[PDB]
Amino acid sequence: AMGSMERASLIQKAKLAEQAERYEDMAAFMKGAVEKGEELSCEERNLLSVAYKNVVGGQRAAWRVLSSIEQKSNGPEVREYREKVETELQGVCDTVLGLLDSHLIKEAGDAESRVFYLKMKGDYYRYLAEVATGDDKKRIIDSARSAYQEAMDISKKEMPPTNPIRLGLALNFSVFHYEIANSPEEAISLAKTTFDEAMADLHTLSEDSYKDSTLIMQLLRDNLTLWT
Amino acid sequence: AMGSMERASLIQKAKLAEQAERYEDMAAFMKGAVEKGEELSCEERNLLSVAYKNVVGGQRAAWRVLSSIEQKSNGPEVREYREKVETELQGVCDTVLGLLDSHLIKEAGDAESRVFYLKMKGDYYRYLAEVATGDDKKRIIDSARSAYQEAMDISKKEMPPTNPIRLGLALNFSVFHYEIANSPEEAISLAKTTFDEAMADLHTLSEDSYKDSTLIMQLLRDNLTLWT
Ligand SMILES: O=C(COc1ccccc1P(=O)(O)O)NC1CCCC1
Ligand SMILES: O=C(COc1ccccc1P(=O)(O)O)NC1CCCC1
Ligand SMILES: [Cl-]
Ligand SMILES: [Cl-]
Ligand SMILES: [Cl-]
Ligand SMILES: [Cl-]
Ligand SMILES: [Mg+2]
Ligand SMILES: [Mg+2]
Ligand SMILES: [Mg+2]
Ligand SMILES: [Mg+2]
Ligand SMILES: [Mg+2]
Ligand SMILES: [Mg+2]
Repeated sequence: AMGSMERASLIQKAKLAEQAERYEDMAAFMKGAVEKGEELSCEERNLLSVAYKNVVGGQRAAWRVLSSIEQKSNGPEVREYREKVETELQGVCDTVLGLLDSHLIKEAGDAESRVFYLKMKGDYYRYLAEVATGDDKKRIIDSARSAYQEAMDISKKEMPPTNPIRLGLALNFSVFHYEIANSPEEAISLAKTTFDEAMADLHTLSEDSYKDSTLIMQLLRDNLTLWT
Repeated sequence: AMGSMERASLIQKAKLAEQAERYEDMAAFMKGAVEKGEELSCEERNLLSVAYKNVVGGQRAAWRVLSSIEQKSNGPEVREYREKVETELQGVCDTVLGLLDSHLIKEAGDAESRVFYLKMKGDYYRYLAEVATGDDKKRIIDSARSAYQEAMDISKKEMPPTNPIRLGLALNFSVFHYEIANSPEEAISLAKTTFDEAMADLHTLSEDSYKDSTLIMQLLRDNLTLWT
């Protein structure tokens, strides 16, 4: 439905939708921009991520409310409406994963783009895993694992320990270990080593870069405090 | 799309969508319930109102952001995206007005239902008026006026001065006068007389009714403080 709109106009409208807190519109404009086929700049990658994290964040918060109500109840209505929300959440994750596979990851050659998109791949498989059951579910968990692992391998080779994309990746992979993979010790180890290696590299930063890095380090510390 | 779902299941799902903060779903379930053709109870009227006030409230807040950006700018993108949001807001107002006209108002014989639906009619024409221009716009303003006036006439004959529906009607009609009809003195007069007549009737109330009435009287007082 965005095929007839100029790429620059889709980007400009995504930014207006962000100001208006219209995140579903923002996601649809950024999906349109990706579908133009050109690589995304740093700023555009951030627009894409913000738009979908807000859309899926609303769906996840709703699904958690409904799942809690369903668990306490255990007619068909609660299950049906939790399934409705679940299906819509899955469809949003599948859309994001399709954009990453067609063809954002394969054209991303710089570390900062490749790590960003592989982190997104891990996050959206993780959202799929939160609602998955059984052993359809093992393969989804392993997909999230695999994407985070490839992102971490590149990040450790190509980026300084304070780079905010590297930090947010390690933060989200630590959440994956703690919440999805039932590996709280791996979560804690990863958040601690990430925090300590970043601390040791802060001295290399400008005031503004120091502010960006320490903000994410505080999120690692907030987790370690919840987890220990 | 809700034609195949039982009325009671639509009501139960509206309440679940409210807990999940899923207001578009809540509105669609309550539209489905109205379209079953049976009158709505007090609780169901409140579900219908909450659902649409939240949906349209999001659209109005967005439209105001975009309109402000558009005014400061004065390419086509800001106008186009403000028009998109405006059209969707109009469609939601038209849907609510259609439910009221087909056939909620005509079957509402008790004062509490009739006043509730005529207040809603005033509110949704008022939302249409906020975005309207010119003299297509005069007839919309007069439609909001007419609906509020009929509701006020019934409320004053049939309900005590502290009834919360009567109070919320007078509150919203005072907002109409101040914001839409360029009649700040009529706004202030109405909010003051409404406040003073309610104060004099508080002594007749239970503790719980007193809490419900004074909450809305505080909204009248907050307006009078903004306006004087
Ligand atoms: O409260 C949180 C905190 O989640 C995170 C904290 C640190 C890194 C990543 C997450 P994510 O699970 O991706 O939102 N997330 C809520 C957002 C919607 C449902 C869960
Ligand atoms: O800030 C308000 C206060 O509005 C009212 C105050 C008292 C009575 C009725 C209203 P309404 O204009 O119906 O939201 N409304 C914002 C909700 C979305 C855009 C405007
Ligand atoms: Cl459902
Ligand atoms: Cl490449
Ligand atoms: Cl548009
Ligand atoms: Cl009647
Ligand atoms: Mg072009
Ligand atoms: Mg399912
Ligand atoms: Mg490339
Ligand atoms: Mg039936
Ligand atoms: Mg228009
Ligand atoms: Mg009747």
